[PDB]
Amino acid sequence: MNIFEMLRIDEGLRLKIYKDTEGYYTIGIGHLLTKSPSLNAAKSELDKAIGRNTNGVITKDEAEKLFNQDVDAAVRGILRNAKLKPVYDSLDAVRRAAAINMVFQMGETGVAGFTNSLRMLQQKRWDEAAVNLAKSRWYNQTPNRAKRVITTFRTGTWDAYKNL
Ligand SMILES: Fc1c(F)c(F)c(Cl)c(F)c1F
Ligand SMILES: [Cl-]
Repeated sequence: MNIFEMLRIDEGLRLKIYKDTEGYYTIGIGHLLTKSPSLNAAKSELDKAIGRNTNGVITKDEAEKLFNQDVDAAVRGILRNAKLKPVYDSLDAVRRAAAINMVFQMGETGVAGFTNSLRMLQQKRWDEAAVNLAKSRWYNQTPNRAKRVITTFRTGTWDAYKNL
């Protein structure tokens, strides 16, 4: 198990434009195209991302290319964020993956409210951190995924993703 396999489980793989859990146009392995309700806007974003006129369909190779870029962007984003970098640096590699997973899903702006969870994680108060993390819109809207990510933070193991 690793961050790539983990997000592959959580996000799936779809080669045609679809709507994510929030209703937003997305493609591949959870690559958000746009929050715009315009399908044409989404297709434009796709073409720009891929570098060719796609009309809404990509290959597996193309999906994986965007995925690699997105994972990279999430990591580099954490490292440039003053609120996130210290907590990330303090973690082991398994829990770092859990961190990347959250940023991938909600972005740094979607994660600004997790201040208290972040403190608890830096303190390595794993059970308390896990309880605090579940007190969120995130957990309520995507409970099964949140539960997997939270279990990863709680245990520092891949147990929530084995069998998957
Ligand atoms: F390192 C971390 C992050 F970068 C992060 F965004 C969140 Cl929500 C975390 F919970 C965390 F531990
Ligand atoms: Cl389409």
